[PDB]
Amino acid sequence: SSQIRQNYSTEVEAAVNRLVNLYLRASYTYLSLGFYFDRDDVALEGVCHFFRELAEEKREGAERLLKMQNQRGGRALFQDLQKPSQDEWGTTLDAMKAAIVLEKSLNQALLDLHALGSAQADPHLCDFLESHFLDEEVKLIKKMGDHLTNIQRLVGSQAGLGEYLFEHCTL
Amino acid sequence: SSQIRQNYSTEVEAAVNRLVNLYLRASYTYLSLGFYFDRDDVALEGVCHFFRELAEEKREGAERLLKMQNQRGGRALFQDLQKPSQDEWGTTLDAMKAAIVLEKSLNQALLDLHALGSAQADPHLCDFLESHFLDEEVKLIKKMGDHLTNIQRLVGSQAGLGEYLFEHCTL
Amino acid sequence: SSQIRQNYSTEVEAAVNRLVNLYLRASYTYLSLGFYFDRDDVALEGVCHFFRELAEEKREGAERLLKMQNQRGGRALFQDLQKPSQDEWGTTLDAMKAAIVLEKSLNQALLDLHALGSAQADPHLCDFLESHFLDEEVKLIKKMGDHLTNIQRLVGSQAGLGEYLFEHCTL
Amino acid sequence: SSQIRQNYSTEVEAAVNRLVNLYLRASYTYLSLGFYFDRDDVALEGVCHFFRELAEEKREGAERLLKMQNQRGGRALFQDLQKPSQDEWGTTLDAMKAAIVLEKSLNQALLDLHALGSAQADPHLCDFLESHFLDEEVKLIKKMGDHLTNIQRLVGSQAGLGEYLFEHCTL
Amino acid sequence: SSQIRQNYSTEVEAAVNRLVNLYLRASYTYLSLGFYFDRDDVALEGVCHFFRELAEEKREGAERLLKMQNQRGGRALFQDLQKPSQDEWGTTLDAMKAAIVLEKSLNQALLDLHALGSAQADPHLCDFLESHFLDEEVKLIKKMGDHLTNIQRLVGSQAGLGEYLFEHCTL
Ligand SMILES: [Au+]
Ligand SMILES: [Au+]
Ligand SMILES: [Au+]
Ligand SMILES: [Au+]
Ligand SMILES: [Au+]
Ligand SMILES: [Au+]
Ligand SMILES: [Au+]
Ligand SMILES: [Au+]
Ligand SMILES: [Au+]
Ligand SMILES: [Au+]
Ligand SMILES: [Au+]
Ligand SMILES: [Au+]
Ligand SMILES: [Au+]
Ligand SMILES: [Au+]
Ligand SMILES: [Au+]
Ligand SMILES: [Au+]
Ligand SMILES: [Au+]
Ligand SMILES: [Au+]
Ligand SMILES: [Au+]
Ligand SMILES: [Au+]
Ligand SMILES: [Au+]
Ligand SMILES: [Au+]
Ligand SMILES: [Au+]
Ligand SMILES: [Au+]
Ligand SMILES: [Au+]
Ligand SMILES: [Au+]
Ligand SMILES: [Au+]
Ligand SMILES: [Au+]
Ligand SMILES: [Au+]
Ligand SMILES: [Au+]
Ligand SMILES: [Au+]
Ligand SMILES: [Au+]
Ligand SMILES: [Au+]
Ligand SMILES: [Au+]
Ligand SMILES: [Au+]
Ligand SMILES: [Au+]
Ligand SMILES: [Au+]
Ligand SMILES: [Au+]
Ligand SMILES: [Au+]
Ligand SMILES: [Au+]
Repeated sequence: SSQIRQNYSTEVEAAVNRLVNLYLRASYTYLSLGFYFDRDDVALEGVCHFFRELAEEKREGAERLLKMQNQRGGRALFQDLQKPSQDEWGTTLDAMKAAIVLEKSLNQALLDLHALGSAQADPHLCDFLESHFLDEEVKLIKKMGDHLTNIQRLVGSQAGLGEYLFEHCTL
Repeated sequence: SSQIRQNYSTEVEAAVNRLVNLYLRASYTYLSLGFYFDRDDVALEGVCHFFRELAEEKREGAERLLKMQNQRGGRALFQDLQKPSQDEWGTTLDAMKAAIVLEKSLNQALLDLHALGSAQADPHLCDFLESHFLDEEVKLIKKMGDHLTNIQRLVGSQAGLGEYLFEHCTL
Repeated sequence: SSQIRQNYSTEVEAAVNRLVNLYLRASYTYLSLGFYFDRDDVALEGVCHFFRELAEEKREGAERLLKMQNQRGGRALFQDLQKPSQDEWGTTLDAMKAAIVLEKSLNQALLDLHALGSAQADPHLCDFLESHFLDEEVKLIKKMGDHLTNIQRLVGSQAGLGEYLFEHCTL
Repeated sequence: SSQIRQNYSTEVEAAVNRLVNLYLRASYTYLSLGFYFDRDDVALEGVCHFFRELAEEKREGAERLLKMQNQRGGRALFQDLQKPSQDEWGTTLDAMKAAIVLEKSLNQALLDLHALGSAQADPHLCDFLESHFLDEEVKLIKKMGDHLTNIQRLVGSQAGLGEYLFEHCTL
Repeated sequence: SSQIRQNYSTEVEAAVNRLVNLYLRASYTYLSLGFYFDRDDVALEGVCHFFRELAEEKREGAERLLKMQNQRGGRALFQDLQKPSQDEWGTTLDAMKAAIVLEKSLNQALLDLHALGSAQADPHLCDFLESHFLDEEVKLIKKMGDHLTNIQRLVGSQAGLGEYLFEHCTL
């Protein structure tokens, strides 16, 4: 509230609420991804667990943003959460590509908020994004790109399968 | 006997004896499955161990039913145990499909006994089935459906093999 | 009270209070049983302890019912507790037979409450009885029937005494 | 299969399958014995436990034979398992006599298989029976004969009961 | 020597020396197998280790026979050790087939010595072979037959590879 609020624009407050919505939508997407891979007719438990852990990470991201909104004296406002873009997610390849697209969209929202913070001369906001969000997204996206390459290699060819097994079983 | 027996119909007592027979038949089927996969010309030790553990689970199920029959004051009666439906069990795929068919048949007998208990207004019976049988069967059948999917994926294609290896070796 | 009460009929509330009365009456009966076997002219300390432990079990049963009555928003009402049916309890055989009759009467009250719960479509009540009462009564009644048989065998004959000693001292 | 099988006659393979059937039948007999002594109107828990442990021993015997059949390259074949000879087992005396008769029948089958092994010049078979079966049966039969004597002594007379108590309580 | 020697025929003494030669030849064969799989252009270290452990087992077998020859008062005589049948061993499949052929030849020599012992009425010899050789050979041959099946399955087809991976990676 107005008792503590200092150098915290209405533009940033609003964008923070919208980012919270995006992270919770992402978390819901990952919940859907996770339970799809849990289906008896899909049955890739490691993929289910990968996506379910991401759902938790995304929710934790929204919660840190909400805590920050209150620390700055803004008002947390919650919007409807849109259901995920698909009801069935295809193969592991299709799923990881959708995951990367999703993370890139969050990453772009983080950068757009960083840009707003910079235009509003709000260094606390930039510091907050730097310390808790930007590097984490870069690391996750790298890990997903890695996974995508390995899925493609494995599902593509027996040269691919061969190189994977040597790396994973011998090295 | 008649000293303790209360609210325990002759219909339920009989059906309990028949269920015991079905669980021991299932256990014998799994013993046969297990030793088939132990053959030098089949030699899938993990499959042998999976089926042998199920044989133990099924016997434990029959033993809990027998203990319950005595706790309610009914008379345990034993019938001939029919030998398993096959002498050789084919591939891992063929075996897991036969296992699922078998479990579904036990599950249906459990539900038919639950229905009888309900028509006989025997809440202790329902509670007993709920606490020790229905959820266990659902979980086992899910695990078998999972296994079936993974066997099908692995024996089907190099996309399938690829996705399996990524899940199992990378995630 | 009316702040929490949901799907909890007046019929069930009343029957719960009456069941509480029956369990406390049973507990009082067992207290009397216990101290009878403590008399210097009876002096069967193990029987005294068996009955005194049952008095505690029955009181604990009434207390769980009272806690449940409050959790559902009903009003615990207490009635006079009738004294036990006898002032002296005869032999161990006479006492264990009276105990079994007593437990069967509680068991029947539990089943009658289960029936009412079912007619009132109160699944929480059924679950509560299933999880804390029905199986416990069945197990206790079985144990009492066992004890009755062994008392009868021991007080009956030297074949009986003989078989008991072999079971208890050799096996 | 034929890849490993060496010096293992079809006569021995068949007799091994039949012995497996006999040990599983014995195990089923002991399961029936055990639950009979568990009845509320019989209620000799130590006898129930004695017979139930024997059911496990007999099943373990059949399992070792099945493992050996596969180690030698023979084919495990399973037959119907006949239900036990009685539905009710009488007294402890009647039960232990039936147990001894049963063990003697297994012992004779072991000796008949040893004889066949010897006529087929199969030293591995003889060694297997020597190391896992013959001595175990002799020890069990001795223990049962001991038990029979003590049951007879106890159920017979007060000289008998007296000598038992001195042995068991003083020595 | 003649100071201790009792019931130990010259026929058995000679055959024991010849069996020692066969076990040392087998050990030398396995040494060759092991170092072949160690070649940089073969490079299957687990196979190298399997065969090298068998070379040690075979040498230990010859050493137990030599110790027994002295315990019975016979004279250990050593003969030239023929080099292995091949200088290069082909694939893992070719190698395991040659290993099984080799073990079957030792097994047959053990049985032929057992037969001689029996014709010479030498029960100590039979006991020695029973306790240290016959069962060990049966177990090893079974394990090799198992390995052969799995190699064949793996090198044969992607159904085969698939079933192997499910067994080994999921179960
Ligand atoms: Au899952
Ligand atoms: Au998961
Ligand atoms: Au800034
Ligand atoms: Au920034
Ligand atoms: Au900055
Ligand atoms: Au590996
Ligand atoms: Au790997
Ligand atoms: Au691997
Ligand atoms: Au096995
Ligand atoms: Au196994
Ligand atoms: Au019911
Ligand atoms: Au039910
Ligand atoms: Au129910
Ligand atoms: Au792996
Ligand atoms: Au794996
Ligand atoms: Au792996
Ligand atoms: Au007392
Ligand atoms: Au007491
Ligand atoms: Au209900
Ligand atoms: Au109920
Ligand atoms: Au219910
Ligand atoms: Au004793
Ligand atoms: Au005793
Ligand atoms: Au005693
Ligand atoms: Au029992
Ligand atoms: Au028992
Ligand atoms: Au023999
Ligand atoms: Au023999
Ligand atoms: Au022998
Ligand atoms: Au004693
Ligand atoms: Au005693
Ligand atoms: Au005693
Ligand atoms: Au090496
Ligand atoms: Au090596
Ligand atoms: Au001999
Ligand atoms: Au021999
Ligand atoms: Au022998
Ligand atoms: Au694996
Ligand atoms: Au594996
Ligand atoms: Au693996």
